[PDB]
Amino acid sequence: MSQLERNIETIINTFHQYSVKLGHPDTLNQGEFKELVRKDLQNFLKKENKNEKVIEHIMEDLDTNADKQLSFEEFIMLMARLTWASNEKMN
Amino acid sequence: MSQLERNIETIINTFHQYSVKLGHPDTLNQGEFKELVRKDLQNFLKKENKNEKVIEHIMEDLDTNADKQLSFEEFIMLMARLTWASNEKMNEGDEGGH
Amino acid sequence: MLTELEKALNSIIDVYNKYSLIKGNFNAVYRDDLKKLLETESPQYIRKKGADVWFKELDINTDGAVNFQEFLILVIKMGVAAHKKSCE
Amino acid sequence: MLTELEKALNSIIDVYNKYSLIKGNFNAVYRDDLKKLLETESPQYIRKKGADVWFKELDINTDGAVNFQEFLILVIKMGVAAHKKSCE
Ligand SMILES: [Ca+2]
Ligand SMILES: [Ca+2]
Ligand SMILES: [Ca+2]
Ligand SMILES: [Ca+2]
Ligand SMILES: [Ca+2]
Ligand SMILES: [Ca+2]
Ligand SMILES: [Ca+2]
Ligand SMILES: [Ca+2]
Ligand SMILES: [Zn+2]
Repeated sequence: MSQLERNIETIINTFHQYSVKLGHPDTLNQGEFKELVRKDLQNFLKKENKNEKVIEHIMEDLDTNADKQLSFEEFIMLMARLTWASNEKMN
Repeated sequence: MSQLERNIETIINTFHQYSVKLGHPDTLNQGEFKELVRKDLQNFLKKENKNEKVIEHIMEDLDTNADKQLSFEEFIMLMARLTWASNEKMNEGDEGGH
Repeated sequence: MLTELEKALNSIIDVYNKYSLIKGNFNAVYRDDLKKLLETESPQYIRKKGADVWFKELDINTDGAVNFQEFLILVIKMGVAAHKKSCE
Repeated sequence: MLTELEKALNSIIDVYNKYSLIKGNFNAVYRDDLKKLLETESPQYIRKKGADVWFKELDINTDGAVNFQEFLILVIKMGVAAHKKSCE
């Protein structure tokens, strides 16, 4: 596996570590998403993590089928946005 | 012509207003791009317009074939990015004194 | 007061919301909404591609909707195409 | 120190720069650079699509380059496809 593939597998496995703990094993509910953001994005979303309202805005905006759950397909949009934002910050 | 088509026509017409002035008439050189940004993006790029080196860096990033001028194809990426940025700002909200 | 160019960019946001507010998530334009968007907002040479073909092209994360960022892909393509046509 | 997930995201940036730094605009990956990227970094089922097909899909403004944002389309699509394989 290449560097890129290993990075994608890290995303997949991180998502699954939370999506499996409750309900549908392949989607994140609002509580598991908040826990993921709080622990595994504690630096990239440091400011947002202090305002639960902002985190809920992020969830709702990613939940494109409006079922109050995040699929991986919905979730990966956040991954791409935060990668872009990291690059901007480092520059 | 739809609203969206008229908006796109405005982008194209603005690009051409400045691209024709110098050099190739269908590309923006640095001076043309800076004039466009200074006048027609004076609000959306207010802070960036205060540092001519920031505007330079925006152009260099868009000039993907490194020929020191922006084609319309290169330029339209900035339009999309500024539309996104405007959307982001309308959703955060504004801030008001002594 | 904003420039004409700035108002045009703001107007593009308004166009998206006309369709994203139809139903469901307000940052989602579903397949039938996109067909309606293309029929109303885009010229024949864009519509002819087919609304299903466009939807598959634009739904880059295959979550069943076109969010605002994905819609800006359509705006980019429409712009490039309109420029090529008016500046053949 | 960054989390493993945050480090993974920063590494995706590094993968892009490995190829964007080769020549020209260092925030651009050209057609041959993309072919190299696909051959080296992506799995067989992504490579199979072909580098020219991928390049045309990713180069949304048709300027002959894949910028970082355009590269992230590939990342999204690779992630969705890899997740599907992982669940199968
Ligand atoms: Ca779950
Ligand atoms: Ca959902
Ligand atoms: Ca010129
Ligand atoms: Ca150029
Ligand atoms: Ca909607
Ligand atoms: Ca989508
Ligand atoms: Ca390069
Ligand atoms: Ca491009
Ligand atoms: Zn022209």
